[PDB]
Formats: sequence, structure tokens, C-alpha cells
Amino acid sequence: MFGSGNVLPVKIQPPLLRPLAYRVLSRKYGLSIKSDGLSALAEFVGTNIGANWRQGPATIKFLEQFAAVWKQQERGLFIDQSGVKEVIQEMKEREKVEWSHEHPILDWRDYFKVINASQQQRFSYNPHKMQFIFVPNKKQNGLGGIAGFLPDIEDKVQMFLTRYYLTNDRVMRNENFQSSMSITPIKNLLGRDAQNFLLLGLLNKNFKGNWSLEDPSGSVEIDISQTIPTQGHYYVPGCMVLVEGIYYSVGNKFHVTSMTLPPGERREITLETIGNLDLLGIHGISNNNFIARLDKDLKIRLHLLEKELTDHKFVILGANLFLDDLKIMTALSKILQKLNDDPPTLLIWQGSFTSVPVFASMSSRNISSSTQFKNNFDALATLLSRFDNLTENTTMIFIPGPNDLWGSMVSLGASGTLPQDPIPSAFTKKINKVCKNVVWSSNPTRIAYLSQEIVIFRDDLSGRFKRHRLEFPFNLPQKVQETRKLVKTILDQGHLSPFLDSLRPISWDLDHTLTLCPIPSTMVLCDTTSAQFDLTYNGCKVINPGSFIHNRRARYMEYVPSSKKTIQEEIYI
Amino acid sequence: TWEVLQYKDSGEPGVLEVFVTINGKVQNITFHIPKTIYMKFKSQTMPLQKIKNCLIEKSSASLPNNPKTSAGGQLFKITLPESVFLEEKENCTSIFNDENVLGVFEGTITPHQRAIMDLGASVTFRSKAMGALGKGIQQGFEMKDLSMAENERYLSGFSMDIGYLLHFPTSIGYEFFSLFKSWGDTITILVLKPSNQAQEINASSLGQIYKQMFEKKKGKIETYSYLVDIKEDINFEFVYFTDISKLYRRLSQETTKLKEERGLQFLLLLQSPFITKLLGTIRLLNQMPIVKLSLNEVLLPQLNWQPTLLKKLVNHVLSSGSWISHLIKLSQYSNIPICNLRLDSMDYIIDVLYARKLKKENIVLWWNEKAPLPDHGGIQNDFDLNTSWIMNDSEFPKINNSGVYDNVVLDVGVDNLTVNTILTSALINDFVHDAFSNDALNVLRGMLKEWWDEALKENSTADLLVNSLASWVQNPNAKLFDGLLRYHVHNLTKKALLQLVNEFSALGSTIVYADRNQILIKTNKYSPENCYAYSQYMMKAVRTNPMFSYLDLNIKRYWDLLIWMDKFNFSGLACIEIEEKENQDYTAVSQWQLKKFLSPIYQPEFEDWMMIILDSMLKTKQSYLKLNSGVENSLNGFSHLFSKPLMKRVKKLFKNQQEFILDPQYEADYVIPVLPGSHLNVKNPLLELVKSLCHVMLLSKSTILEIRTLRKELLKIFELREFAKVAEFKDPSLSLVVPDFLCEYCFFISDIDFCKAAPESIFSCVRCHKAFNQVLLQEHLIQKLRSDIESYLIQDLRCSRCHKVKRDYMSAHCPCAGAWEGTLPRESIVQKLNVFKQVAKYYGFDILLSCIADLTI
Ligand SMILES: [Zn+2]
Ligand SMILES: [Zn+2]
Repeated sequence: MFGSGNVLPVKIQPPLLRPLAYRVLSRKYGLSIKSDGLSALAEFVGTNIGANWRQGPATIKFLEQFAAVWKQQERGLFIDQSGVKEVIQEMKEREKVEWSHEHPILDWRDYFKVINASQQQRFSYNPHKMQFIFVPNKKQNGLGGIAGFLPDIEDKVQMFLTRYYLTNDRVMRNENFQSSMSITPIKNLLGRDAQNFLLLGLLNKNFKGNWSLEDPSGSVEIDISQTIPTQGHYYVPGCMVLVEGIYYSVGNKFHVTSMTLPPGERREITLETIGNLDLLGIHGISNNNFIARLDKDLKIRLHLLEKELTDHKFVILGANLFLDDLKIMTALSKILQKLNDDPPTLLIWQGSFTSVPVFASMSSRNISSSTQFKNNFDALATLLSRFDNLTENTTMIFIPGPNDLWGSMVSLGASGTLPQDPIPSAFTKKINKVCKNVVWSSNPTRIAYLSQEIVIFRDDLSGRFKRHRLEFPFNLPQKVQETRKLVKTILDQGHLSPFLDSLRPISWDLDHTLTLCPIPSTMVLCDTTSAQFDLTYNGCKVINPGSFIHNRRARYMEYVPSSKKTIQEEIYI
Repeated sequence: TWEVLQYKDSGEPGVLEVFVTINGKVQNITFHIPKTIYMKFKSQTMPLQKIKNCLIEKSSASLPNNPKTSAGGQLFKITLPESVFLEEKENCTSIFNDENVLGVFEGTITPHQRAIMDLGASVTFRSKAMGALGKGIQQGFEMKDLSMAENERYLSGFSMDIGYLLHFPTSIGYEFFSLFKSWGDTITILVLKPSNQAQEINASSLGQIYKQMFEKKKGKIETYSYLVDIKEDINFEFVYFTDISKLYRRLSQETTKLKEERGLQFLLLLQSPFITKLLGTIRLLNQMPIVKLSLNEVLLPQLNWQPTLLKKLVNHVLSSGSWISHLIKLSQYSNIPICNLRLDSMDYIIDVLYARKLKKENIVLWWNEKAPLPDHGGIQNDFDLNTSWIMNDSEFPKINNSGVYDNVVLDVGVDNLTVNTILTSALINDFVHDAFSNDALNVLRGMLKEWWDEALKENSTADLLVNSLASWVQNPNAKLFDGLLRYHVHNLTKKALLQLVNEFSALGSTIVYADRNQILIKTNKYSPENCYAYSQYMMKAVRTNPMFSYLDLNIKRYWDLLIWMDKFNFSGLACIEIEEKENQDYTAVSQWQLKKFLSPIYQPEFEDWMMIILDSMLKTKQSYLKLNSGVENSLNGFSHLFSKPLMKRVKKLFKNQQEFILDPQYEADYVIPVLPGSHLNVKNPLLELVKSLCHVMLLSKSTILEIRTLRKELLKIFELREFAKVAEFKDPSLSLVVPDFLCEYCFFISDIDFCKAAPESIFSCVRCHKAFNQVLLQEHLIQKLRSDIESYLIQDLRCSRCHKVKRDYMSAHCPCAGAWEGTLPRESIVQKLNVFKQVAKYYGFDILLSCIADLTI
């Protein structure tokens, strides 16, 4: 940390700091000093130095370092007391790194954070400005009724065009289209009789019931008689696909020769295209005037200390675990005892916590279904009280399932709004009296572990993908093949759930969380309709446990991020 | 014969433990039943390469038509045992994990409920080809060995003792166990206490409680005392604990000694809120055949609860026998085992009898146990706007006609409206994606015709079914809750109510209000003494109608002179029964919720002036009727009787208003109250009172000119114009309604309005006057809030000029070049959420406050 001070701290004042305030940093470096920031600086110089603050060169060097650090961030032309607190904490981290550099011998909790779908910063693409632009959150602005769950009426219009121009950028950046053909907007096609064209289009079924491709300039009807699709992919309505074929002006139809998805791009390619924007906000937060920049040396240092920390493990349970079943309770007790042998870093708990959906019943004599949910969480807290190591050393993350209390109150266990909110805090307070650090997050959960961005998602993807797949007239282990098809489709979209709004709705204000234009290094799709798998593709890791029980066995994972390795372990129940 | 007591779930796939009786001996036999599913394929070809011990056949039955699929394949019926079903469940090369799968109908059916449906309460075996019955005894019985039997012989009489066990949870945190022995002479009570300092010993008081209820229930036990119990005079035993861990072991010993007392020939009446946790904690009850009743949580005070709880214990002990005999009478007709049917939930017998007739008529069930959604082939849990629209929208369109009425306004109560609607579906109608399957509704219509015909023979079971079908349809807890079915019944109920309005209008009677129960109409007569025979002729003429022949229409109240705003704001003069009296035993009813949005000094003056208005209106109507008999109504010119005192009273009240509004001594009478419906802000309380009085006087369609001149003269003293912005009236209560909230006691399905109703009539039933628990009210407000939020998020966008729906899903603007606006307003949802926040802050729904807290964050 800091150098050791021999004498005791004293409480020096903003008086007699007056010559040692404006000359040293406000004239040499040009930063205006407010009263509260000057008081905080006087307090911290007092605690660092003591009685030798009048004749100490360390005060002058520390103020020069303060002005220099405020010059790299440029968080403001003024000096704020909260800003002094952030700069002081970053300096404590900075000289901790420098002390580790002096003698080769930080903390992981200083940089690890959890971001829900509501807490994520908003970004939107503009090809009239040709790049990204950040939108400040409106949750603080206005009334909480207006801010919470009431998005603007234009955002439904803007959502799929934003996804379109993101997909257009990701396909224009690829070497294949900087070569083969070029993309023409759909509105230009009508009039060009019998000429070959290549398109990017939102695939849709129109009011007539035929297949169509749509762009912000319009739409055209297509027919899929002559298609030769690319093997290894999934095609569902709502896909934005590359379509090559010939338009005919007789019946206003487009005859498709071949169809494919746009090719993916790696994570570092996306970050160098955007210019290393800190999208999650690992260093401060992005404001309106200044956008937060991820430092390259900071990223290298976090990668180095990530490779230094090798004992950290991520234990992932299988999803769809029912708290009301006694066999699941016994199996959870055994596997939590096995985790009580050695506590991990994070224990991400997920799945549909109750077997039945929680609905407004008409049995007033019996305990209600929400009361059953509360009693099940109290029994879970009673089991967690038996194990001190997990509640002392391991933080836990709670991901909602499709059948939890909060989202499926009106959906009744069905598909609902895609950004499913976390489990209510009033229904689980005893868990907060047991665990030292527990985070109840949304269904798309973006956790930042050092230099790693991890996305957690719980959805039955493969059943919906297989049910609404595009059937054609003209058209190797099976589980592995379908696994590669699912992961390649999801990463080539750059979206968690690329379905239409009729298939699965998305709340309008928070779609950027579900938009996966920055491809994460490792995400965990949790699909009980698919088998367990682990693959890497395009610089991304996609892992999947499926259901919690599979033929009298409880399945869990130990994922180390340092060597990027996952061990699949099953427990015979 | 083999009459069956209990079908019992077991840990083995496809194996269930069955308790029957032979010669009064309770026999336990393991039973093996394969599961039958229905499979929808992409093509007509069957790939069946080698599947071990499975029957695959073609099936000719149509499917439940969910709107997203309404191709070139065929339905197939497949029967296979559940264990080997699990053997090809794990194989991905099997047909169950095929990629040519369209749907898997009835894949979640348990062997237990399948044995309930298929085999009935009366089963017989076949011995035309059987090597050894004992080999069938330990090796189990298959369904090809069995068939149905006679229903009347099932439980004609049993010489078998009951074992009666209850768990009591109290509001103060106490826990009670009680054990009864009919063969013994002991009633045993285990009591938990938090500390030994708390005192609950009442052995002599329990004896006095028994002596109090002895003469009280001697006349009630004796109806069934010759069958259910031998000696009602038994002795009391008690034991006390300060903990719960050894209490399970004590209960285990005291229930294990029953097994050596009788020897596996008795059933247990178990009443505990927790069942699965109970059977996890104690073991010998799980093998024991159990009849079950879920028990309401006992709510008791801190002190003097002890005689109340001992009274309750003696009441259940002495009232068990009539419940047991009612189980026998229910099981005689229902053809369901006595242990497996739930008496407490009447929808189970409805579901199984319905599904029996569905399986008789060769049509695939949507029987789903552990979810309110149907099966629909397993392609459920996918969002569609069709099912969200037909499952979300629960709204009953009331027909409201405000005004003053001098005819004899009739109140008729409509009973069995849903039953008469769904029973006469073939007369109301005299490829659709949102339509229920027609043949299943013909099945239900014929079944309800059979139930109604059996109800006229005073079958109380069938009476309970025909009174419980309307609650079965609305309930998602039932196995066959289909949203298309409920929407079909709700739309037909709307059609039947509108046809009832048209039929009452075809007899020269205009309605005032229409609802599910209460209907207020306006006749052509002026006095009820001339209107009684005409009302009887009208109600018998509408009972003559073929579309309405099962409708229980009963007159509730005669209204002579009525003012109508809605059901929550009405005043006038009424009589319950017609009598030969000069005064006719008339009474005055004033039920203004408008009065509550006023200052407390100004509240009784509103009722005073309403009484003056009513008395002047009766006097004017009587004078006009006597003068004329010997478009405007009889009420013209009534305000000449009392405008002269009212102007002076308003001026005196104005003089009192300009003195004491700002004085801090009298300001407490001048405050505005905060109510959950209130959204407006008052500026002058006397202005609001004058507006309310002139608006209730302004409801008259005939003398609106004279009332307008009176309002013009009254608004001059406040120095306001005739048509000012603040002078016009708005309703000070924003309508918050929850649709179709029914009590479990009298099954009255009503819509509860949380803003415009009194707090006394909200938490309890309207007719039964039995208090609802607040938890399900909170749950229904959560459901209504998320329904409104979901209706905001799934939303068509319309043009500002063309008013055309958005066909191309993503575009800048319409070809008419208008902007896209929501079908729902931007401010409507936030006013709904603000009224939800206000009603949560008023009525103290802490779960709803927490929901707003997590919604804002
Ligand atoms: Zn009631
Ligand atoms: Zn237009």
C-alpha cells in the first residue's frame, strides 16, 4: 500500500493549505478545487503525514500525482470530494500493485462485480454517426412508476433496427464483404428484374403467411423452394440472415439460391473496432460528456493477476432444481457437504426453484403457493445454516428460472418477458440473514470477474429452436452435432434469443443486455432440453449443465478461469 | 368383488401400492400399469426398428387446437411400461428423442391418476386363464387381468375403526398433535411451547369443555352414531414439550402402538397443512392408508385462546362422523376411492368424471397435474399473443345507465348464470384459432344435462357438482384448466347476458344495471301494488324462454324512486316485500361513496341534503300522480320545493367557510381525507359539496334545464362562472377492479372493487360474510398488476392518422406518414400503477408494497 508514517495523524485544516493548494496543481496542471474536495485532501494529507505537512515534499509529490491521475481520467474540470474518494481508492490499488512490483509476493473482491439486466448501461448504434453512442439510465430520472417497467413507445420501433445495423456492421467488417458480393437494401430490389443480389434480411412471416425479408427500408416476399442452406446452422423466424438469389418482378417475389447467417467476429476485434470501451464499467462509470475507456495496461495487469490466481473455482449446478421435492433436498444436502469439504469462489444457483408455477389459487384454508415458496426458501436457509464454510467464504449468485415467482405470476409457467427480473427480496429475507454475500440477479446476468466477462442465461433454447426451425423441400454423433449447431447459431446472431416478438417478448428499455454485440469470453447457457456440453467457438466458451437430475444423478461443474477449464462431475444420488 | 380404498404413489416407475378390502380385511397389493401416450409425427411413416415391449398403434382422435398450429402426419397411440419408458428416455436413438417429433400428448400422466380414471372405485379380476392368483399377488396384477364393477356395492357398510389425527398450527406459534382411538378410550394431545413459563394446562377446563359440547352434539352424533363410533365417552391424555425434535419420536411411538393395537386394518383421517414433510418425518403413516383434508390455519389470540381451541378439538372429534358419511356418499356416486379423492377441493371429481367421458368419446386429454397450463402436446410454455389475449383478458362489461327513475325499479338476482350459459350452448349459437374443441364442449354440455337431471332427484353430490362446475372452470388449480375453455365460457356469458338484456327489452323494460348476479331494470308501471303481477308475468315469461330455462331469477328488492350512478353510489326509496300498508313499509337507502371524499364537518350535511332531496322528490311524484291520474317524467318542478332554503343554507355555509378555514382550531374539520381511489385535489370543500349535490341532482334527464339554472345560481356565490374548469364534475374515485374473485364457501363469483367499496365489504364475502385471507388478495393484485404490465409490453402500434395496425413489424412510419402510437395510452399504465401504490399504502398490503419497491428498482 502506502509508505509507513512514523508520527501520528493530525487534523489539519483548509486554512494554511492555501499556498499549497492553488500553485501546485491548479496552476501547474489546471484543475479547480472545490471546498469539500479541499477538505478531503487536507484530511488525507493529515493522515498520511502528520506534523511535517508544512515542510514535507511528499505532500507536493502526492498532489502532483493527484493532478496527474485526474488528468488521465479527466472525470471533471472541478475536484469533487467523492471524486477524491475514488482517486484515493484507485491510488490505494495503484500503490498496492506498485508494492507487489517492488517485492514479488490487490484483491479479487476489488474488481469483481455483478450486473443485472436492469443495471446494465445502454448502448445504441447509429450509422448517421457511424458508431456507438451511450444512453444514460432513466431509472433514477422521473417517478419510479414512470422509470420502472415503462419504456418509451419509440423503443419497440428502434429495437430491431438497432439489431439490424449491428448485424450489418458485423457483416461489413468481415473479409468476405470488404470480395464475393455486396449487400443491397431491400427497397432497391423491386424494379430489378432477373438480376442476382445478396441481402441481409430479418426473416419474418407476414400477414399473408408467406416468408419475407425486412430491413429499415422495407420488405420483400421470398420463396424457399430452391434454397441450399448452410449445414451446421439453425434458422428460425426472427433470424437476420444473408440471402443470395434472384428477384422477379412478375409477382413481387425473391427466389433464394442459398441462405446463411452472417459470420461471427472475435471479442478483441469488436473491442478494437469500438476502441476499448468499458461496456460493463469495470473502472468507474460512463457519463454523458465523457465515455469510460478501458485501459490497455489495466487489462494486461488484470490478465496477469488472473493468471496468478489459479485456485479460484466456479461451481455451477445443473438447472431446474425443485425445492419442494425431498429427493432433490437430500441430493442438494450431499453435494453441499461435498462443497463444504472445500468452499469455492462463487456458487451460482439457478433453475426453476419450484416445480409448480405460483398462481393466485382459490384455497384460502391451505397455505398459499407464494407461502409455499417462502417456506421452501426458509427450509433452504435452514439447510444453509448447517454449513459454515459456504456462508463464510463463498458468495452465491441466484439466477431465476422460467417458473419462478416473480416473472411467471401472470405467464403461469410459460414463456414471458425475456429479461426476467430477480426473485423478490421480501420473499427470501432469511437467506440474506444466512449468507455473507448473496446476489439475486436477473435471468441475463453479466458478472465481471477481473478481466473476464461472464454471461449467465437460463432458457430452454433447444426445444424452441427445434420446434420452429425452417423446414425445406430440398434438404457424427447427434448430440455433439446439435450442440455445435446451437452454439454457432447463437454466436453468429450476437444475441441470446434471436426469436420474433410473437415467439418470446423482450422488454423494450432493456434489450442491450440480451444483445451480444460484445461476445463474452465465457458464457453459460442453461438449457434443460439439451444435454450437458462444453465448447469454444470464435474466442467464446459456452457451457451447459441441463437439468439437475439425470437418471438418479446430480450434475455440477467446476470451472477454473485461469486455465479456462471445466471439469464435469456427477454425484450418484 | 374388490372395492378399493387407496391408490398410492410409490418410488418405483409404473408400480403403485393399492389398499383394498376383502371380508373386512385390508389387503395391500402391488400393481403394475403401463403408461399410454399419444404421439404426433411429421409424416405417416413409422420407423420402429426394435423397441422392447411396446405397443405402437394408429390413433383416430383429433387434438386440442392451440392457435399457433391451427401437418402431413398422423396421431399414434403408444402403450409401454414406465420403467422401460425410462430405459428409452435415456437413449437418444429412440423414438422419444426423435427429430421428426411434432408433439407428445399425455406424456406426463402418472400411473396413480391413470388407475383412478381407468379402473374406478370398483374393480374385478378375470380368471378365464390364470395359473396362480398368488403369483399375481406378489408379482403384481396387470390391467389386462382387470375390469370395472358395480358402483352401489362400493362401501355399503364397513365394520372398521377410524384413526383420527390432527395437527394444529396457531397464530401465536404453538403446535398441537391429537390422536384418537375408537377401539381405545383415549384422546391424546401433544402440545409444544416455546418456554415452560407459558402455562396451558386446562385438563379440568377440557373436561368442562367436553361437558359443554356433550349435550350440544349428542343430537348431532346420533344421526351417524350407529356406524362411525362405538363409545363417545373417552378419557383425555396430554403431554407437553418445549422442543420439536423429540416430539416426532414421541409421535412415532404413539402412532406405532396403534399398529400393534389394530394390526393394519384401519384408515387414518389425517388433517395437517404439511403432508409431504409429515410423511418425510414419520414413516409408518406412509404405508398406512390415509384420507386427507387440508386444514385451515387456526388464528387465536395471546390469552383466553385455550377454551376456544379445546372447543375446536371437541368439535372436530364429535363432527368427524358426518364428514366420514359424506365421504361415503360422495364415493358412492363419484366412483373414486375414498382415500384418493379430495373432499376439500371439489374440482378433482369434476376433472376425473369429465376426463372419463373424454376418454369414452375418443379424444385426447390435456390432463396436466403439476402446472395450470394444459399439455397441448408438450409444445406449451411458448409465448403466443393469441393465448396471452384469450387467457389474460378477464373483464365483464357492465351496462350502466345513470339517472333518476320514477318507475318501479326491479332488482333481480341471477343465479346459475354460468351454468345456464354453458348448458344451453346449442341454443346460444342460433378453423377458428381461439375456439375450444367443439366435441369436448358437446361432451361437457351433455354431462351437465345429465348432472342437472340427476340433481332434480335430490342427489346432493350432483347438486354439489352442478354448483361447483362454475368454480371448476375459473380455477387454474384443476388438471384441465384450458384458457380456450374459460374464454369460451366467458364470451358465451357475455352473449347470454346481452341476450337477457334484449329479452327484457322486448317486453318493454329497460335495464338500469347488468351484472353476473344483480340486474336492475326499469318497468312501465309507477306503483309496486300495480306492478307485482306484471313483474311475476315478466319473470315467468323470461323463464318461458328456451335460452333461459335453467336461470334462477329471484326478486331481491323493489325500488320505488331511485337515483343511479353505479353499484357503489345509489340512493333512493325501497321495500323488500310488498304489503297491504298505506306506508308500504318503505325505507330510505343512501349508499354514497361520494360522501367519503369530503371534509368531516361536510359529510353529514351531504346526507341531510340527500334526505331533503329524496323527500321532496317523493312529495312531488305523489302530487303529480294524484293530479294527473285523479318525455318528461313525474319529477318535473321538484326543486321549487326546496331551492329557497338551499340558497340561504349555501350562503350561511359560505359565511362560515370564509371565517374558519384558516383558523387552526377548526381546520381539523376542514381537512381532506386520503382514500385509495382519490386522485383529485380539492380547492374549496364547499365548492366540491355544491358540485356533488348539483351533479346528483343533475342526473335527471327531464328537469336538466331547471337543475342547470339552480347550479348557475349556486355557482354565483362562489364567484365562479357557469362552465368553469373547476366547476365541472369528475368522479373522485379511480376504478380498481379485480375480476371474478370467488369465495370458497358460497361460491359467489364477484368482481371486487378496491377503491369504490367500503372496507367492510371487501375483505369478506358479499352474501356469506366470511372473511378472505389477505394473502390471496395480495396475490390477485400482483396478478392484475403483471397482467396490466404484460398488456403494455405486448402491444400493437397504430397510426396517428390512418389508425392502421402495424403489419410490417419494423418501419419508420406508415404509408399515410403518421407516427406510431400505442393502443394503450402512455399515461394509463402509470395511473394504474399509481392507484396500485395508493391502495397498497392505504390497505397495508406489504407484499404489494414490496412489489412496487422491486418494480421501481
Ligand atoms: Zn361467500
Ligand atoms: Zn397512417
